[PDB]
Amino acid sequence: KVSPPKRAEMKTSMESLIHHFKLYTEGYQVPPGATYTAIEAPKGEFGVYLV
Amino acid sequence: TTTYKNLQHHDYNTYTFLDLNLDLSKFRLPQPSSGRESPR
Amino acid sequence: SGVNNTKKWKMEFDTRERWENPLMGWASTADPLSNMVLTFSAKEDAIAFAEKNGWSYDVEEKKVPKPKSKSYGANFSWNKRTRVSTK
Amino acid sequence: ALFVHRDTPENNPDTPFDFTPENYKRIEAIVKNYPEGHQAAAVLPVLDLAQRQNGWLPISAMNKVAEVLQVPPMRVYEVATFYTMYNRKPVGKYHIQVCTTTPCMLRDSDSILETLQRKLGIKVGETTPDKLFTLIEVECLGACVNAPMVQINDNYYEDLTPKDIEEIIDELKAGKVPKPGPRSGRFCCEPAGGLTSLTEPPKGPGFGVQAG
Amino acid sequence: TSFGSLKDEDRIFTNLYGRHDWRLKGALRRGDWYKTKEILLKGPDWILGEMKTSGLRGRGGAGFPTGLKWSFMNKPSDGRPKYLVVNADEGEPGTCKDREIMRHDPHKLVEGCLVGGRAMGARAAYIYIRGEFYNEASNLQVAIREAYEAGLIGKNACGSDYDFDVFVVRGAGAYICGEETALIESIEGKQGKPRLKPPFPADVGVFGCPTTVANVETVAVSPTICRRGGTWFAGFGRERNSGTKLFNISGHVNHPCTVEEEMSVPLKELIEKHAGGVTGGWDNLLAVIPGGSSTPLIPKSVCETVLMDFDALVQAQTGLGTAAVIVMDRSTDIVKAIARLIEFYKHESCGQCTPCREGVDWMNKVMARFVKGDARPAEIDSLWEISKQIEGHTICALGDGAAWPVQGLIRHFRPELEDRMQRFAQQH
Amino acid sequence: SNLIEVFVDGQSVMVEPGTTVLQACEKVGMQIPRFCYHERLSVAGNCRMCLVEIEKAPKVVAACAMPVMKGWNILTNSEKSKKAREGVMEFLLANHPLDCPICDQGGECDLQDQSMMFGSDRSRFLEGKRAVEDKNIGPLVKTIMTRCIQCTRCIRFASEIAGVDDLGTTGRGNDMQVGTYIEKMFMSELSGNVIDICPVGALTSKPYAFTARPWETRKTESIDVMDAVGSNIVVSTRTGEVMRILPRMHEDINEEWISDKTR
Ligand SMILES: Cc1cc2nc3c(=O)[nH]c(=O)nc-3n(C[C@H](O)[C@H](O)[C@H](O)COP(=O)(O)O)c2cc1C
Ligand code: SF4
Ligand code: SF4
Ligand code: SF4
Ligand code: FES
Ligand code: FES
Repeated sequence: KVSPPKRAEMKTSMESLIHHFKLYTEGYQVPPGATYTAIEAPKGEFGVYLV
Repeated sequence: TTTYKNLQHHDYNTYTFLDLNLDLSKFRLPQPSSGRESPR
Repeated sequence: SGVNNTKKWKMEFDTRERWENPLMGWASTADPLSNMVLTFSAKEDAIAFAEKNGWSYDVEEKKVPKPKSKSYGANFSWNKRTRVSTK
Repeated sequence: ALFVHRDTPENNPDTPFDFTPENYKRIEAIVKNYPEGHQAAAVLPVLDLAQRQNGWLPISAMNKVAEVLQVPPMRVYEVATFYTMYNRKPVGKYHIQVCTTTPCMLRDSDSILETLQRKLGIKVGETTPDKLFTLIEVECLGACVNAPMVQINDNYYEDLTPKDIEEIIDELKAGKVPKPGPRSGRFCCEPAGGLTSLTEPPKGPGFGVQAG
Repeated sequence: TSFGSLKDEDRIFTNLYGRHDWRLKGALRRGDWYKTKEILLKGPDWILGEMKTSGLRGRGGAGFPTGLKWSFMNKPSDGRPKYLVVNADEGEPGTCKDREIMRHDPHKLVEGCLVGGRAMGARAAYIYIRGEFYNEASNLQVAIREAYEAGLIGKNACGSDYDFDVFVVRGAGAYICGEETALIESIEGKQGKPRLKPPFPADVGVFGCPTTVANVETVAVSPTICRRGGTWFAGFGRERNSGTKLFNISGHVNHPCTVEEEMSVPLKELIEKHAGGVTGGWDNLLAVIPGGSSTPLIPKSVCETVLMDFDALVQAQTGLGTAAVIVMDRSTDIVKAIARLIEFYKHESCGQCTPCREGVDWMNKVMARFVKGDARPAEIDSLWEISKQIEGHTICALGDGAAWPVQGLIRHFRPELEDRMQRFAQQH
Repeated sequence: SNLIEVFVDGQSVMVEPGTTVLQACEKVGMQIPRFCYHERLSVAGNCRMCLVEIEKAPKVVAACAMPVMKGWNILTNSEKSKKAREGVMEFLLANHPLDCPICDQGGECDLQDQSMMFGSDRSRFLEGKRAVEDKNIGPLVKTIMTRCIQCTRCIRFASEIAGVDDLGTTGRGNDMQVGTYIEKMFMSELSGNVIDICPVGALTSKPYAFTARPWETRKTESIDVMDAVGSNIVVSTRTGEVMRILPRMHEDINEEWISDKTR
């Protein structure tokens, strides 16, 4: 429900086909929150303030 | 006595049962009603 | 039967001309202020926001369904008429 | 066969079906068996009575029953489809259905059936070209004790062997219903080595009353 | 106590083995309709007083304390009538006990409709009987006709003011229709689909009226327990489990029988006193099944130490159903057996609940894949795990009864499956 | 005054008698799942998906049917009531045909979501499915019954709102299969509402077969014409064209559902 299944796992099984049909249409409904991932790109503190 | 005494059910037929339900529609008493002729 | 896409107070606007592109078939427009949802949490917060920006509101009130007495046993009544069939 | 209809010329809602006069006089006792309302409770026996008049209930009997009881026709199709004792394809005349749950299989109710397909030449569900027999692999039939079993439309032959059928079906094809009951000696379901439980002249009326 | 003899004086199932004339004039000799006039007039609460004090629990696959069950409708005027229903549907593979009580003593089964009828308070009783049990039912209406013709039923029940009739409804070949409610819905002329349980049948049941669905035994013993006992019946059997029982024996045994020893007897005796030892001795007797089908195995590690109570077999991780003993031996295919028990339920599930349309048929396809051995072993700790997805997630106790046989097969006989996972895996 | 102290994870909801466990948990904002239950159709436990552990009883209970008794505490997000949902959806998604990119109810599936919300991630099903023989109910309703889940939300419609009694259940086990035993045409007013009421996309709309997909749409709330009821509607568009005409719930007008002329 956060990372879609294998492209062959969604042709034997059902659920893998459903989650495939939702991950790549809607998404996966993160909860509400907020972060600051500061990452050292070669320039520096590459930041992302998700909300 | 060492002899089975329920052999009469050998010579029964398809209508044996319901013919007795018919004979037992005379001894019986009238049945209730919901008021409705049926639940429609 | 999902009723969580309710519970907000979106402020959609009127629709306008959507002409089919002569080249291609695409629906094209000139009014950008058409795909314009804005989610709120209360009616008192919405009219205070559209009066502000000069827009003209038109409210339609909430529609909650009734609570309804639902017994599994009324399907199995002697007198009543809810006596179901197909179990 | 398939829980669905395909309106053949012999299975259409214009076939001749109509109860005999005495049967109409017999459906009424079945509806006086159940209260004034809820006369739709008779859909089970009445729909057997159709099957007894003639086996293999056609579509015209699954409707006519509704017409006799004023029930919706669909509530009649839900019944026959749900139950196994009702037939919906044409059958033969004797309907030799065999138990194959464990305590009958466990006592080799496959040999009673493997020595049956050879005496007949009919796989299971299909029939003779003469159309007298329908082998069926049915689940359980109550008298699980009496070890293997068959059922000739109404009767119970039980605790029998492969050699016991060979006088039976030879007496079905050009004879009578050959003495329903358990073979091998036991009368009904006795211990087949002489009695072990009662062996005595059962007590009389009022034995042991607690001062009522 | 090492009970288990039960001198034949105390047999509450005389005529069972066929002789002494099931008809009236032959059931009158054995004692029936004897003092039934004053059994009634002494009170409904008195009868239940001699069902509670007797410890008569259920006799189907449930084993509920009776007296409490019939007291669920001892009510004042509700307005509707009050009915009784009787599960003569035998059903399970092993339960021939009622194929021998309908005939060979029908009048006992007709009593309890009338004795138990006033006990709960009723207008009539419906003896739902199986579709294949035809000759059984003809023996009833021949006995019920004699009952009316003798003045025992109909507007003056044994010469009293209690109006009553006994009706015989006829099934059409199912096992779920013996359940407490599909019974009731099948009588109503519908699909045999059970009900949910805030509308208990004692408040809204057959034809919208309240009911008490009994077992054939549970009523056949009602007349000759209230005139003949109530505390007598308690002394036999243990405290909570007190009575007799139509034990019923079948499969890999020299003389398979129907016998009613005193209840709760050690199971060692029922294949040695009656129904002489299993074919081969005691290296054999692998996989006994105390109940009919809806009860797990007992692998001979326990079978000598068994006590056939309702609540003692709980400690053996089993239960007593209808007391329909099946016995296997060491020379079998135990998976082939239980694979049919699930095939028995795939052909029989009414198709209503979600984890029984396709939980039973889900397991049919797996155990069938264990017979050949064309599974691997890591399903076995799942096939269990699915079996507990069904237990409390179904209307009727079939999903219970369709997982329990399988849990009995893994709890003990795990490596025999593992053996077959390998034999197949030896191929290539 | 005919009220019952009922608890929901410790809340203190007061409800009238004869209420169901759902109705006790809708006053809090807990939408217990459902396939068999429609708020305006009779009750029948056929999905067995609305289960909740009822606080110190051992057995979960079908919340659609149970009247709450007194002082019970429903635990809707317990470790148990999630095993009672991840194990049900295991079954509904076992004999089910992976036709989601065919199923016209792609984003309009109450069985994809509940799987994607409360069900599991993986199939331990590796056996083999079943397929059902499709019907020809008519030019409005397009049966693909390989995917029906036997919730009886279409017979309880054709017997309590339309008064028809045609779409029975024929058989037992998995071999049971909804629909007429015979070839019949369910052509009545209020025959297009079995589409909206079947949560599965087994029977859906034949004209609106494959013209769109629900996230693609834009939904404008307007009114019916052409009958004098003034029934309420959701006209759904796709880039300056019309693709469906759905209903709105409004209590005085129809109740929740529309005729076949105006859709
Ligand atoms: C699927 C299923 C099938 C059943 N079939 C029978 C049956 O065929 N005969 C029977 O006596 N009880 C059957 N039962 C058990 C009944 O509930 C029981 O007989 C009835 O409740 C009598 O209760 P008692 O023990 O108090 O007399 C069945 C239960 C289930 C779940
Ligand atoms: S468990 Fe099976 S047999 Fe029992 S009611 Fe549910 S679907 Fe029917
Ligand atoms: S109902 Fe349709 S969309 Fe939903 S899971 Fe089934 S096939 Fe997919
Ligand atoms: S067709 Fe739809 S509404 Fe009808 S039983 Fe199947 S899933 Fe339920
Ligand atoms: S198992 Fe064969 S008759 Fe019951
Ligand atoms: S949603 Fe409650 S039983 Fe189906």
